[PDB]
Amino acid sequence: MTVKKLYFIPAGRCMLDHSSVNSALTPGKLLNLPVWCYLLETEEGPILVDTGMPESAVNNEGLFNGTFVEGQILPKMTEEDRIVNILKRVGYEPDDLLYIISSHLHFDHAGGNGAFTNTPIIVQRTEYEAALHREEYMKECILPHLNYKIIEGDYEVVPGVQLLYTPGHSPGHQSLFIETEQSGSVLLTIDASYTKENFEDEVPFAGFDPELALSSIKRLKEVVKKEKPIIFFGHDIEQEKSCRVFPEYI
Ligand SMILES: CCCCCCCCCC(=O)NCCCC(=O)O
Ligand SMILES: [Co+2]
Ligand SMILES: [Co+2]
Repeated sequence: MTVKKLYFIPAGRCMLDHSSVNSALTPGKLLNLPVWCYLLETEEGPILVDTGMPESAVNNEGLFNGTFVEGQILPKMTEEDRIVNILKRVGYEPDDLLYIISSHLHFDHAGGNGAFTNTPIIVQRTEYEAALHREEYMKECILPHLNYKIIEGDYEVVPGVQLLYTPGHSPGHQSLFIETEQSGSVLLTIDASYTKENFEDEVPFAGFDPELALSSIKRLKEVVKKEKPIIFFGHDIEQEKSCRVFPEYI
């Protein structure tokens, strides 16, 4: 069984210093990068991958002033980019969703999690546990009483939707391997590679544990050699130019 539709849904944007996409570069040039969520229409119901940025980021580029990352991360988010507004425009309310999948709990992926208080939120145990104490996590991304479905390692969500454990960028980061009716095998790296060159050329990028991130890339390359998927990266300005986005699907 395959997924019926895989939608790429723009969920606002974020400025990052360009040393975050290539650790070699000298800081000083910001890049206006895409923030994504993905909607999977399946036999069993709709599944949302990631939930955009938090409320506090709306009309607030200076959100991280006063923090260790001041000036080097600036969210670009309007009221329209709140995940409940995105969902409503597409045609859903939060309680319609079968599952939320959190690739990881960075603020541009889990900022909207609080809107889903009934839907199971599938997240790696190592990511959940890290978010409870590491300083790069926002309180909006680790709310205590949501319906977490904590998993450990690779996991089949529904037929055609596989989670691949890809730690390194964050301690419990996970990627998606999807089989769609229209396109066959699709690999969503999410932040296991911001860009094509992080993946193909193993250019280092921002992460918790870059050595681990490299071994997760190598693991994904083994999957790619076996399955030959089309591959989409997490924060790639170049690839964004040719991506099919909502209302188009793959
Ligand atoms: C509470 C103050 C710190 C919160 C932000 C720390 C950012 C590092 C981790 C992070 O959120 N990176 C986002 C860039 C794209 C991504 O990697 O998701
Ligand atoms: Co991230
Ligand atoms: Co990200």
